[PDB]
Amino acid sequence: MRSIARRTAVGAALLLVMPVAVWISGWRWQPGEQSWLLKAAFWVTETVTQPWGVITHLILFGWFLWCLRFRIKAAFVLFAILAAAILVGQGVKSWIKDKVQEPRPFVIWLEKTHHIPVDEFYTLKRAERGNLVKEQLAEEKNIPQYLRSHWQKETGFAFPSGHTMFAASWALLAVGLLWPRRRTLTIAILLVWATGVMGSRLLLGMHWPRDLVVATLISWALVAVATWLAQRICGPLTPPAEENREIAQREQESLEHHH
Ligand SMILES: CCCCCCCCCCCCCC(=O)OC[C@H](COP(=O)(O)OCCN)OC(=O)CCCCCCCCCCCCC
Repeated sequence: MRSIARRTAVGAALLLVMPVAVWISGWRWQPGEQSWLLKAAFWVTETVTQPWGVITHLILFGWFLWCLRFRIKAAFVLFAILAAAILVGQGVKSWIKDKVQEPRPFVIWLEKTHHIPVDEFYTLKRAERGNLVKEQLAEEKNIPQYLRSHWQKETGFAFPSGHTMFAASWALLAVGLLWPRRRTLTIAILLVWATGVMGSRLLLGMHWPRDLVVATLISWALVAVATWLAQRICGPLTPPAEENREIAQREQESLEHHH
């Protein structure tokens, strides 16, 4: 298959490692973590959560346009196609709001502590059920207000990781499009970041590693499709000859600099 999508596949693999591992190790979320880690995880999570998350995406978008400038037309198309998918994804989202029942990790601990049997809990109206989680939270004094709210906002229904799809996609677009452009500092950061985000989902008890693997995989799918359209529509995203001699120039300019 194509060279651009070989690299996205390697990314998809790399991002699968952490969550597949943790899945295999059979680790489950318990409460009472060191609260610096909860907060640091919260911020990492927050770098994608919609209040502050718009900054990240704009800066990346911008930066990506900057890096992809020799194919700037191709890039705008590509980002349009993803802006579309986001809005499709928001159409898709609304349909799921009543379908999901699988609980988030923190819900399990929460029903243990309130001595509600697994049996009764799931023999409830989906709505009455998810409300009782919402009401049970605001009576718990155990957890700090910033997490309680997030748990309330998230609702302890294991909706697919929006946080991971976004973060992972960015990092897949990096290895995908920028690897030949020597954007080694970029790529690296986004991989670390994406995984930090995945890991932060686990630390808050928002998701199970299956979810992150699905989320990662959706991204691999989506990115590979979006890039293909942009390729078929607007021609290659791979650097042209003008781009290479500029790159190959900067290599030899750095070695010859010492002289
Ligand atoms: C030609 C059209 C192709 C058709 C493809 C249709 C795409 C459908 C794939 C999504 C289906 C997954 C189900 C789902 O629940 O998605 C909704 C997801 C949830 O978002 P939450 O509000 O829960 O999360 C808040 C924190 N972001 O919110 C989402 O964001 C889902 C979409 C994720 C895509 C983003 C990846 C690209 C990001 C790169 C930056 C964008 C730059 C503008």
